[PDB]
This record gives sequence, C-alpha cells and structure tokens, in this order.
Amino acid sequence: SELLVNTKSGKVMGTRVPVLSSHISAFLGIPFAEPPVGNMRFRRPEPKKPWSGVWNASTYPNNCQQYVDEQFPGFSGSEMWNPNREMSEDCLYLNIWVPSPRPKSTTVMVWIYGGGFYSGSSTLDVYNGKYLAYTEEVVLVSLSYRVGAFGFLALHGSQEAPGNVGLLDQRMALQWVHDNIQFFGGDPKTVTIFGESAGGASVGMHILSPGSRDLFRRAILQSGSPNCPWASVSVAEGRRRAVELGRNLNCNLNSDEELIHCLREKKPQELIDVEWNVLPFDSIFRFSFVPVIDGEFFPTSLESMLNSGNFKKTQILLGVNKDEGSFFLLYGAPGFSKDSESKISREDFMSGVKLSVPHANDLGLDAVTLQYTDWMDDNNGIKNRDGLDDIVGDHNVICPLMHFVNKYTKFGNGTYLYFFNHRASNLVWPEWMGVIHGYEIEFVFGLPLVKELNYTAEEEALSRRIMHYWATFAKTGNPNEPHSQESKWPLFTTKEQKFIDLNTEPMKVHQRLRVQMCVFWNQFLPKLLNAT
Amino acid sequence: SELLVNTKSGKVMGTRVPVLSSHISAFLGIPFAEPPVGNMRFRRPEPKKPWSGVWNASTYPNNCQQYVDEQFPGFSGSEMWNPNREMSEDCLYLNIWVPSPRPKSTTVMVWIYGGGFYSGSSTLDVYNGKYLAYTEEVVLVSLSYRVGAFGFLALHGSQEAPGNVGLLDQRMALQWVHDNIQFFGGDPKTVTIFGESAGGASVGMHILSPGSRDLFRRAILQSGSPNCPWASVSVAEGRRRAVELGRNLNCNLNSDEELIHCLREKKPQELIDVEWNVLPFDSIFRFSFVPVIDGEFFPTSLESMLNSGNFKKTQILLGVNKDEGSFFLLYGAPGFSKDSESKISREDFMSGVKLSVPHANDLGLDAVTLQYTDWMDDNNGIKNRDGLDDIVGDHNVICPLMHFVNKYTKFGNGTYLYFFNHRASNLVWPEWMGVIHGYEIEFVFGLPLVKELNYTAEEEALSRRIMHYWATFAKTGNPNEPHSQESKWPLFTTKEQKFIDLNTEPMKVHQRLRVQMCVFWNQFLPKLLNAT
Repeated sequence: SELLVNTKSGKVMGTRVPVLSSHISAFLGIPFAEPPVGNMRFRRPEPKKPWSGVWNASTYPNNCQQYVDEQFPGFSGSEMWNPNREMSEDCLYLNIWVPSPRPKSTTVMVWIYGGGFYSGSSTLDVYNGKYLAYTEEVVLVSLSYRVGAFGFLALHGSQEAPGNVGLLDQRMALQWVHDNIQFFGGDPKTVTIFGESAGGASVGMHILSPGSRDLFRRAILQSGSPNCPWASVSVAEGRRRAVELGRNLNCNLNSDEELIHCLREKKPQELIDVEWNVLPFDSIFRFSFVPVIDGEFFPTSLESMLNSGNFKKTQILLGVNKDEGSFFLLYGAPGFSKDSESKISREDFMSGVKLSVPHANDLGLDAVTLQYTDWMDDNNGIKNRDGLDDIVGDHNVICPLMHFVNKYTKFGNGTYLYFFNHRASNLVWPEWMGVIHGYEIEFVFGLPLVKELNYTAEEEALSRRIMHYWATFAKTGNPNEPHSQESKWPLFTTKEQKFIDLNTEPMKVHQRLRVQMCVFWNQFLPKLLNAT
Repeated sequence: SELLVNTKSGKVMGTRVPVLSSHISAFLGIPFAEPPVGNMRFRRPEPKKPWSGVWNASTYPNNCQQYVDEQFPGFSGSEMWNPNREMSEDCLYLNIWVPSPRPKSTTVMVWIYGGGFYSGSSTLDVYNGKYLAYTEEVVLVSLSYRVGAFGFLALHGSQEAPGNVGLLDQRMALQWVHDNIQFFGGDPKTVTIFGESAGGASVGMHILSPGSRDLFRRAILQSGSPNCPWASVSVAEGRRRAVELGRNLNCNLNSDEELIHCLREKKPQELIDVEWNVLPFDSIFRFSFVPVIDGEFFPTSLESMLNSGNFKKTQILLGVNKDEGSFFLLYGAPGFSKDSESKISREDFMSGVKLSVPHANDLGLDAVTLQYTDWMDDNNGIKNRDGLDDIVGDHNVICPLMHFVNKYTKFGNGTYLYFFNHRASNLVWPEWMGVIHGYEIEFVFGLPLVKELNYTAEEEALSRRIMHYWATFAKTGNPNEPHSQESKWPLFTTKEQKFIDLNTEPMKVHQRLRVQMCVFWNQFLPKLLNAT
C-alpha cells in the first residue's frame, strides 16, 4: 500500500489528503525521539526505540509546551501562530508530505519553524506542506523541537541541562530524515533545510556546528541568521538566567543538582508563567532561553567561526522582509496600537530606542538616535514611527544577516539573496506595520493557490514563482531554470553584492542591501560600545 | 576745505578719489596707536600721541609683518590676498572713505579683515571702501591690527606679552572711531562692525568681551564666529606654542623674560620663517598664533558666556558660503590640485579626515567618515572630494556659526541669516572649489559695479542688493526697506530658524541651515570625544 511505509524504526501508516483538487500522502506525527518527560526534562534527546506493529500517522501530534500569546483574543492575525493542538512535553514528532504516486528518489525539504525559540509548532495551518509537496513534487518534512526553558535552559558544566538540547532535537530529526527518508521516496543526499526567524537562525547554526554539517546538502534562511543579537547567549548569562528562573519559583539554589531537581518537579505551566522575568534588560526583541555558545555544539565564538571559514561550504539562499520590526514594537514599545496610525512623538521615539538597543550606554543611544532622525522634520510622527521600525529590523534581522551573508560568501559555493517587499492584500494587521515579519511564509507554502483564502491573481503568481525558486534551488543549488527565458536571479558575490526584490512587479536587481545602516550596526556601534 | 579734518589727535589731510564716474573723499593711513616697535613688540598698544601740523592721509599705510603665500606665484587668485604694500611692524593705521558732500551725521561701517589671524591687510583692492561709501552713502572705515606672533603671542601671567594684543589693536581703532568719526560726518552712535573669516571671529569677540561692547551698535559676521575650533586656544597651549617658537630660534627658555627678550631681538622675518612649526598636530585649517581665553579680554570660557547671555545684546546679520573648505584642502590635503578635477580616492579621503579633525581619536575619525560616506558609491572620486570639502567647511565654519547664532538669538534683539551660494563668473580658481571662502566679499564692496572687472549684469544686480542689505541693516537693524515691495529677508527665530539664499535667483527662504551635520559636530562628536 502507498500509505504504508516501513522505516528503520518500524512501520508507519499514513493517510491520503486532498490538495488543489487532487491528492498526496501525508504521514503525520512520526516520532524521532523518546518523550522528554519526567527525569528527561532539560536533558539531551534519546533516539526513539523501534516499535512493533504499525504506527498510526494520520493525525497531527501535540505541540511543545510553550508561552501562548493572548494580546489579541480572537484576532486571527495573532492566533494563527498559537499552538492549535494540545500542548505536552511529549512533543518530538515529525510530519512528511509525499507526492502521489510515491517518488523513487526525489528532492527533500526539511522545514524548521520560528518563534523566537520560545514558541512555534509544526502543525500550524500556515505550515501545511501539502501545497508545496504537490506543486513542486518534493518530499516535505517539518520537524519540531523543544522551546523555552524546556529546550534551552543552560547550566554549563552539568549533564542534566547542558543547554542547546533544543538544537539537538532538530539534529535528531535530521538524523532520522537522513536514515529513513529514502523509504518515503526522498533522496537523503539532497535535503535542503530551511526556516524562518528562530528557524532561520537554527539553519545557520547547523551550518556552523560540526555535528550537524553532514546531515543536509543546502540551506535556505528567512529573516534570521545565527549571529543575531537575540539568538544566543554566553554560558554565564545562560547560567545567570537559569538561576533567576529558579529564584522565581522558590527553588533551593545551593547547587545545579538542587536547582535542576526542583525545576523538574514543576508543572510545565509554572516555568512558563515566570519565564519572562529573567531578562537582564527592559527590552524588545529579546528572549529568555535561547542557544548558548558552549564550546560543544559551537566550537568557539560565532564571529571567529565565520572569520576562519569554519563551517559547511555549500549553496545558500536567504533574505529578509521590508518591515521586520513592526511586530515587536506593537507588542512592546509605548505609542504603538493595533487600531491607530501609531504616530510616535519624540518622547516615545527615544523610549523606543532605549528598548531596542538595551545593551547600549547613553553615548550609544545617542549614536542610534542621530543615525535615524531627520532633523529637518524631527516632530513628524510618521517619520519617527518608521524610524523606530527601521531600527528594530536593522539591528535585529537585516544588518546581522548581511554580516553573515558577506562572511559566508567568501568561502561558500554560491549565494542568492532576496528582499521581500510585498504586503499581502488580505492582511488583517494595520497598514503602518507594512511587510510584516513572517508573512513571506504563506507564499513559500503556497497558500495563495487556494481561492477561498482570498488572494489576488498576481499574488498567486508570486507564490508559484517563489515556490519554484525555493524548490528549484533545493534540487540544483540554483533558483533559476537551466535554459529558461524568464528573468535571472543573479548570484551574490563579494564584489557586486547583487540581490533581487521579491514582489508582484517585474524583477529588479539591486546592490548592497541597506549598506549605510549595516555599516553602522556592524562596524561603528560595536566599536563605540567597546571603546566606551 | 572738504579734504581737511580736525580730529582730537590732530589735523588730517585727505584726498579726493574717483568712483563710478564721480568722487568721494578718502583719508588713508590715519594712525590710531603708537608704532609697536622695539621694546613695544608683543606689548599692548598705546594711544597715538597728538601731532601738530597736518597729517598727510592721501596714501595707503604699510601692511603688518606677515607670512606671504607663494604657493602660486603670479596667480591673481592667490596674490590678490597678499600684502600689496611694504610690510613693517609700524602698521597700526586706519582708512576712511567719506561721501561728498561730507555728511552731517550718517551711518558708519567699520571693516575688520580676515586672514586666519596670521595675515591680512586693509589695503587690498578687494577691500576698497569707495564703492560702498559712494553707493550707500555711509562713512566706511577699515582698520588694521597685528597678526601672527606679533599680535597673538601669549605668555599669560606676564605683562610683556599678555596675549590678545591683536584684538586690543582693533578695540583701539574702534575707540578712535568712537571719539572722532563725528568730525568726518559719521554718527558715533550708529557704527556697525563687520568682518570675514578671522574678522568675523573678531566681530564676535567684541560682542563677547566686556571691554568692547560699548564701542559699536550692530555687527555683521561673514563666514566666521568666535567659537570656531581655529579661532582660540587655552593659556596653556598659548604658552606651549610661545616656548616652542623660542626653541625654534634657539632662545634661552629659563623664564618668560628670557624668552620674550630674545624674541624681541629677532628680525620680523625670522619669527615668520618658523611660525608654522609650532602647531600641535598635522592639520588643515589651524593656525599658530590666535586669540587665547585669558580671563581678561574673555571673562570665562566662550561656551559659558554664550549660555549665560553674557554678551552685547543687539541685532546681528551673518551667514556662510556654500563651499567654505575647498581652499584649505587645495593647499594642504593630498590629492587636490589647482589644475585637475581632484577626484579623491578612499586612501586620500581618510588621510583628509585625519587632517581635518586633528584632535579626534580613531573612534572619532570613524564617526566622521561614516557620517560623510555614501556606501552605495564609496569609490566615487567626485563624492569623496565633495565629502571632504563638506567636512572642512562644516567643522570649521558652518556648524560653529550655527551654534553661535542659535545661542545668540535666545538673548539678542534680532537675527538675520544668509547662505551665499553663487559662484562668480570671473573666478580664476578651478570649478571643483565652488563658492569659495572669502569670495562674497567682492559683492559686499561692490566690485561688480566696475565694468572693467568683467561681471555679468545679474552679478552687478546682486552686488547692489547685498550692498543695500548690509547698509540698510547698518542704519536700522533690519536689512529690509520699511515699505518696500521687494522680497522680505525674514527674521531668524529660535522657533522657525528661517534663512535666505543669496544669489542671482528669486529669493527663497529656507530653514535649519545644515541641521543634520550641525547636530553631529555640535552635539554628538564633542560628547563622543569626551566619553572616550
């Protein structure tokens, strides 16, 4: 039977699903690790033990225990990101969408969801692999991993919570795809991993980490890179936050064993209720438990790794959205509202800068303010709003990704850069938010192809172009069709630095994506903060 | 007789001179102080002793001993600024141009020449007061003062070279105009002092210095203000340079008396041959002997004086030229040439920045470079040239003058700001230099009215407009005609910050003259250099 597959872990029974008035196979909730419950909490994942009989993979699995956004109850705009399944510590499963008839050895794409390392699910509607699997004829895999304290608590030195166990979760899932995807029709030597936000940062971390390098061929990074100021911390800050977490739940803090044991006796929702109380600064776009430079998963510091060429050399495709920061200002900076134009005063602009660059001294806050203010129109509320918006995006997503791409391209075997600047017509968020963080995803998974969702005809055309780029790149290492007549997505080179805009208009090639600001955030500010 | 005048110092015999096919009286070389020779060198000026008989004031006086530019022998462009008379330490005289018939009590204008405090003469062709005296019907006075070491050597604490004796020279001349201009038809209670470069800085210093405040009514400052980074030094740096000057001429340095006496036995040309060897840094737009904050001429520091409103409150008219820096880059920065487009490479751009902001640490040099570089076109030789040009002008003339005008307007009784951006058609300097430092002067003195000099018809029209502005302002405190139908030069206010462009096109009002950069040079950089 086409829905029956025999893997090295046991037999699996999938289910047939309808897609664009046709059908494909889906194997949902296949386990790749033992349930990390009880004494296993905070610990590294263990391989799932083989099972007898047939595993029923016809329904989605549970979602990892996580913080749930309730800033706008009912609002589809925000709930479409919340977990749509029972949350549980027993969350390590993966989903596979296979074309029909089953391929013999086709291209594989493994998706890693984002969520600031504190949230995210593989079962969201936006992440439905069937449209893409169907339209491009590839085996689509989406894995899951532990987030929040459950996946990133770090007490370096002990083996009960070494840290980065959330990244080890992903590596585990990748190891399974490597050892079993062949039985689903996929080609293990042609797997592209791709992600967004924290997922984009994760993809960049497997490219850097020696233990993960051999498990995939190519990589796609969307709005996120490993060297982002929010994606990692030192073992010291990791330890400092683990302790404070324990202090918030009144735990015996005499020793790591003391602390860990107390944290293991706690109910999931208790660690989550106080998780945000451990951040060192009053800030925006920063998260409690994230990856930590431990000397294992990451040999040395990320910057020296990028400078020494110590990382997997292959082809990569990456880019960012036009308005990456608006989402965090809405939820955290004073002055912004979901229901108003949110024109910001000088007062709130500067409060926003303090919140966006939390680690900067007064001299630094002054440098940032000067760099993003038009003194010929300093009280223009719309200019201060977009100025604040640019700051959060540049400092957190764009300038860090341009540093990675420029360092990578020096040792890589091919780079393709995009800039997504199209605001979907059916967006429910206000206009002042623009091309929002995470909304390029819907085009990548092809939601515009389904009429009932209500996208324009040009938006569906865009979705197919992007789906063909990602897929054609996953198969060949080049987003372009060999002898096509269409426009060519030029290659990014250390010299020319070309990139393309991605919208519903005739393709246009550009150069030096936001250089002015990137030089400020990557060369000047770091230096200033260090000398002072 | 109309050419005979009896002053409180003695009788003076002037001469009739032709101007625009007419005539006016001229009293040239009237002395206002005793010849500062011999033992009087470096000492404060003494009032000229009355004389019997008639003083012959029909020919220009000598020029103060000074450095003479020989960078372009023959070149009119540079020689028109060199002394056109025998140089001599006996240089303290003043020139008066009186309308004919002699007025009874008309407006007086006293001109103070510029020259970086190391050069300058009242007898240059460009400074001929007859055209202005004639055209606007005002008594025009041009004084002289000692420059270089002769007028600014400062050994604070001693009375043999207290410092600022060059400013005391000007004050002396002003005291004479105050006590005698009435006998020439001028009104002593309506004297406007006005100057350019070092002269503009001098005018601003009489506005600040308690001893000079009562000697004039209004002031006009062109391309220069008291708080310019090149116009003054501390008593310590003044002392440090006086000593080094003495070290260069092998003088006994055991005591001030030792040093001063040795410097007095030296021939004028000997102090001038080594004058430039005392600058602390390799620099551009910096001069050896300039005014010094001594606690006498200047009560406290200039910044606290401007902040406390401690200065003469009256009306002032000031402005700057579009390309104030090009002249110093040509003579001192590597890459620039009088005979080429001078496109600058990245190498020379940065060498230029090091030369322009001599007192900045590496972090500061980086801030400046970042603020003036277009990273989307960093190797564009024309952009690096104009970028360097903007830096020198902004840091040395424009941003400092905007700080003064903004501080003054808070306690003043009226401010009028201009931006001169018209390049004369007969300029002999290359085009890349633009609207050069000191070339608005020719329009102020009305040289465009004399056909033989070869100016366009619109240039002569501009010269009359400007001459009427300066003169109408000198008489009333407002550059505009009471019930005129012409365009109005708006008043500059702390709130609106309006200013006008001054060229051959229909007047246009603007706001916040170069705010972006002015905030950088006045608020951020100072702060950065102080914290680091």
